[PDB]
Amino acid sequence: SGAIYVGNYRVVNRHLATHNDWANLVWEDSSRDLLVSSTTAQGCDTIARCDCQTGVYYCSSRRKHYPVSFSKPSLIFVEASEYYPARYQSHLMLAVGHSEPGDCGGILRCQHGVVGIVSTGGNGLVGFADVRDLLWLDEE
Ligand SMILES: Cc1ccc2c(cnn2C)c1Nc1ccn([C@H]2CCNC2=O)n1
Ligand SMILES: [Zn+2]
Repeated sequence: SGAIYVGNYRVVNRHLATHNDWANLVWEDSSRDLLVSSTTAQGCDTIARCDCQTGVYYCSSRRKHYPVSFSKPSLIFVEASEYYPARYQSHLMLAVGHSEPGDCGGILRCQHGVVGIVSTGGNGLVGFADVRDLLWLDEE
């Protein structure tokens, strides 16, 4: 679990969005595993606006943050697992690292701010849904 709180927006994995998120929806995209809902209180997170490929992510299944190198956002075939079927996911970045389903929502950050959230994994990889291209998160 986990979310990004930027301005009056809450960014979560689409497959973990609550009824309140869907009832206060701003934007959603099934191909990216992302959903953004509106919030009453303003949040403190800053979104990175950059092309970094190194950063740090939070892994809840280890209670640890790890430094990683990650690929630029791409359309990737995500393999099937014990818990979720195979599917194509766009705007996804991959790194070598540990992740389990409950790690979804952990933040990946670079020197410029939040880059994305954990969205895929297994087989020794962790995948993050990018948010750096959603420039509208910074306005209104
Ligand atoms: C982050 C990560 C890591 C390992 C992962 C997955 C999925 N199967 N494995 C081995 C994963 N992502 C997803 C995407 C959809 N989910 C469902 C599955 C049960 N709870 C969820 O949130 N998990
Ligand atoms: Zn950066």
